[PDB]
Amino acid sequence: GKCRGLRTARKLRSHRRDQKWHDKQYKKAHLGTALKANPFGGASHAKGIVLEKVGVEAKQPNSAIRKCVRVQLIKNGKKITAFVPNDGCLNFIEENDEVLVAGFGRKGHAVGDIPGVRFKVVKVANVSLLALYKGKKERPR
Amino acid sequence: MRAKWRKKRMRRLKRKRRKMRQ
Amino acid sequence: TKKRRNNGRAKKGRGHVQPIRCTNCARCVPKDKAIKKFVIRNIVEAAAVRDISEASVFDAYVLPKLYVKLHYCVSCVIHSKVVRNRSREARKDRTPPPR
Amino acid sequence: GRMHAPGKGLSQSALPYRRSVPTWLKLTSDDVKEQIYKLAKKGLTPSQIGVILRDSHGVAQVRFVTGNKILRILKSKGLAPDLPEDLYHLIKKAVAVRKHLERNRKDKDAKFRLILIESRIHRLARYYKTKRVLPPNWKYESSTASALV
Amino acid sequence: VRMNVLADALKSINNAEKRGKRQVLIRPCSKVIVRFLTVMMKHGYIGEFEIIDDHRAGKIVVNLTGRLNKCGVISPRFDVQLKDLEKWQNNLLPSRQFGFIVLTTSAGIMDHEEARRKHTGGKILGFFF
Amino acid sequence: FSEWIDDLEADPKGKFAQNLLKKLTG
RNA sequence: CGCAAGACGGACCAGAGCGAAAGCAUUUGCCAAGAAUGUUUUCAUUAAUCAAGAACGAAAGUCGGAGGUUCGAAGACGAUCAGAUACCGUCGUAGUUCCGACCAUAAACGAUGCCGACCGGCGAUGCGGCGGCGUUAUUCCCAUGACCCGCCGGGCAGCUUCCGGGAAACCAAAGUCUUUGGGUUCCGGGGGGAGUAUGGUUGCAAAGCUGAAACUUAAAGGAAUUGACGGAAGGGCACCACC
RNA sequence: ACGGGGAAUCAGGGUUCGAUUCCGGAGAGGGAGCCUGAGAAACGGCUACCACAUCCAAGGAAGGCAGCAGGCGCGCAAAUUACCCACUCCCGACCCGGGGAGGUAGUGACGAAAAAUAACAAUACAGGACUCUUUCGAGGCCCUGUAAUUGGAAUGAGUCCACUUUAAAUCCUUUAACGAGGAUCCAUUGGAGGGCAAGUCUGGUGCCAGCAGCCGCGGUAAUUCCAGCUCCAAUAGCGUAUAUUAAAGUUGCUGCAGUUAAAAAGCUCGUAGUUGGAUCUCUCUCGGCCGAAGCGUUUACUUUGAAAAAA
Repeated sequence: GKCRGLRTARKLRSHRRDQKWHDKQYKKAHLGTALKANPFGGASHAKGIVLEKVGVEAKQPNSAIRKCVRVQLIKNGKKITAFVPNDGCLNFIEENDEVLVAGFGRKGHAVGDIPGVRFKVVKVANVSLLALYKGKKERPR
Repeated sequence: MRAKWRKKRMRRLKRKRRKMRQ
Repeated sequence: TKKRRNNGRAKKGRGHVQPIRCTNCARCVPKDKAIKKFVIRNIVEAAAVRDISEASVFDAYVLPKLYVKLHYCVSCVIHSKVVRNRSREARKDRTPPPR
Repeated sequence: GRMHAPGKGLSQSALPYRRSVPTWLKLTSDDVKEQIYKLAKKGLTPSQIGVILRDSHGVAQVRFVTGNKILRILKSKGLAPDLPEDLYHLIKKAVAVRKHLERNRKDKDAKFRLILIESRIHRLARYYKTKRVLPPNWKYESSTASALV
Repeated sequence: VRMNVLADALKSINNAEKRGKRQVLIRPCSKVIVRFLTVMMKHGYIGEFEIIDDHRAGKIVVNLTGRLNKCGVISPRFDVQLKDLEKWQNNLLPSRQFGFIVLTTSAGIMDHEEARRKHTGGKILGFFF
Repeated sequence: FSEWIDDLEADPKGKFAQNLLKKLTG
């Protein structure tokens, strides 16, 4: 059992502090390896340059080709795969253009069928993918 | 796989690595 | 999950029980876990008893018996039908079969 | 339970409610003191003295006839041993175990029991040192122990 | 070994009350145990009890009236100020209409209501309801 | 009314299963 | 019919005993321990659990020495098989044995830390103690042995129970837990990566202790239920089964 | 990782944040050394070196925006090279001068507060019911909705005067003029299988395109893609990513677990650590109905009092 003594404050606090390191979220948020291995470097978004268009095959139960792009981040030169969300939206992207990329919503985790893809394209050429999708804006010339 | 044979494979790997790094 | 409260043995109050060799397969089985049979059988069969008693030079010689101790392992004891599987409730029963 | 054994024995003396000298006992307090002095001069420890006072002289409890405990009586008269009886007996047992172990060096059980006995010796010595019965410099050694016995 | 003889006493009372027994034997007794039992009695939770005097430490035969739901000890004896008394009441008592937290204060051993009346904190010994 | 009850009993674990079970009462 | 060697102590042998655990079974002697019981003996809080540290620690394995019966990793053959680098068989090295020095690991298990209190019943059994009809032995008296009937104290367990608990299996503890606090140590935080890499430490080695991260993943898993299946057992039926 | 006051969250306990206007510290590209002075190891002072960099007639000279604006660069990420000493205060020799301190405007969907996008009548229409016979029907006697029906009333968004504001100003407030029937002066952002409120309606596609935080939807009748219609959620706002808090009694002090789900060290001993059985119910002096110097062994605890920056 646990120690219940008026002078056990140090032991209880030390035990709590050591046992917190066995929590995956606490260890992730307090070690620095996750922060240093995060391609965004702790940011919410990052700008990158599209290196090529790729088609990632959905996981085994489903069957589709998710259109993604290989982008190299300007901040650190790291290469990542960013999903191009909507349909026909890969047509809005051209090679070697600047894209603003956010996370996929699961904090470094793959989302849905797309295996190993944790980023999604938010902007291409300083215009949001949603504005191009609905015809609100057109690609800069 | 039987866990003890996985342990045996790991130990043989460690011996091979020890031979690697003398 | 636990099938038996005694773990299929009688090792209560000790740490180690000396092993014995199965009479059938020679497998090493703890002496308290092995299934023990004591067979006291007439040294001549019930068929040969008539000829042997008729040919005896004595009158009422009474043939000697044969006292054999068999220590089956669980696999061999189950295969030889010396013991068999029982229902979860009937497993707890410890009275020997009436025979 | 036991300090160094898994036993949980309950056997012990059960003292009666009354704290008075029994009716059968005609011995006065000074007579009991003189008997205690003679027994101590004979070379008997307070446990032994109480045993033979209870067993042959009808003295159920010396404290209820004299008003003092046997060890205190011996200290007051001045013929009490240098070190206490229980510690002396523990040291004697440890010396005996060590003497056995020198001629029987493969007895791991003897080594385990000697460790237990020496732990008991150290606990008793620490207690007696806090109570100032033993000098603060008193220490138990593996060589001078037989001298104290 | 045995520590907190009050804990053992209250555990014995609780286990006897769960079993429906009319009496419980508490041993060893103590001043704290007797004061706690008296505080229990003035509120009508246990009724009369008797102290058997053996010449080493007392025993107590407590008659049990089946009015007791839970008697418990709070170990360690946390020091409680008047401000924290409401939090302790919320934590330990089933309702604000009944149930008492027993504290040892410099004015003696008493329930939390009497501690508020005397305007004193103390160390929490236990609770009963 | 009983339409949801009846279409549920046709396919208890079909596509229209959570919908109909919720539509019964929620 | 003998002789020699080494190994091992059958049956008795038990849900019996002892030991901290590992473990412990021919006789006799010596040696030092030990629990429990008994105690109107003694001390008088001397205690519980414990970082550090220390003793012991199956088997296998590692160094030297002795021995070397059996069995036997490896190995050599012979079989079986589509193939067998296995299962089976004949040999057979290390080892298995003892001595000294290492190693410190096991499903080292009750998969259940230790100390303390309370909470049902019953019949057994081991040790000690107490009481008592009666039987039997020491030729006859008490004592004492062997039984018989009870009681008490610790112990290995068992059965039973709507104590209570629990996801249940089950557990008189795994109960006295939202009516949550007796004391204390160790230790877990979804599954893998992985007890891995790395550093440190220990070891002659084999390895032991400490011990991640990147990455990956929606489940792994526990108990129980219904089916289906089984080269599992037991029953029953049928000339599309047999006699 | 500047610290604190403090902030977010929070049943109780807690968890996280605090560069950031107030207090304290530190620094002025990095180091170091000084002058002056009451006060500086000052940098909108000097002296060097190190890095970077400006002008040069090549001999030399001159640097320090982590002040206010404004550039570059970096990035997901942050505004004007504006006006004024009128306020608040500060400095000076000074009622008078000066202050990018500070104030005022500009940009501003960081956030927070209030708050429009219609209201009311008649007309019939889908209309109900304590209106009534007898359920059948009359339905201006008690209220919604078809509205490309009708009708006048109201008003501010806007434009524009005059004040007022203020150091000129702007804004708000006030006054007048014009200003509303698709009142086209036209509300959006996400969704409609479950979680989770709202369609197994229609067309298209056909494991494709895609959707989908999760479970899953899609392979010719898709309640889930792409659309149209309709519907609901919040609303001048709403979605997304990341971080964080509650949810998490999934860090458990309150308050978790450890037979089999993850887990008690193989086993004892043992120091520190933690924990530890009963017991014990106010006196010498001074100015005659007072006043006290105290050592009663202290500590924890509890209660009171003092002191404790505002925000």
